[PDB]
Amino acid sequence: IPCGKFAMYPAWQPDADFQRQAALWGVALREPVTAEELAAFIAYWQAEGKVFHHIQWQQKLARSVQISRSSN
Amino acid sequence: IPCGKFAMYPAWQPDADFQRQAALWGVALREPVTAEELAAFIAYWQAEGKVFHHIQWQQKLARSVQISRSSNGGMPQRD
Repeated sequence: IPCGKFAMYPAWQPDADFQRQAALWGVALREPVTAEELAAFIAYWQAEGKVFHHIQWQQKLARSVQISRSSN
Repeated sequence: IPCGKFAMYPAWQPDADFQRQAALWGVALREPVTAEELAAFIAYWQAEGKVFHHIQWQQKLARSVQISRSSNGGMPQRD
């Protein structure tokens, strides 16, 4: 895991226990995040150019996948 | 905003009167689209690659947000 704040990068990965951490932030991911879902998140946030800590990135991913799965 | 059909891109935004337009497409929205909701939509469709006119992107955003909020009394989840 990287320390400090960083911008999004193509090889970024959430933690191996992301689903457990997602539930901690109130997000129930009954099936794991797919490569397609993670790659979409990464490509978008690379464009945004914002920097966060790894934990804040994982929270945004959780909420993003929660919204995208609850739609359509 | 590009002319014709275009692929979703990170800087895209619906129109300033989106909530009105959405209602006239039959989609009530109790609150404006949030920044989290817009970013999830754009990220998803920027990766899907399909192209639509701006009006169709807006119609898709409207119904996507209505469906997503429907389990929460029609309210967005707070950040």
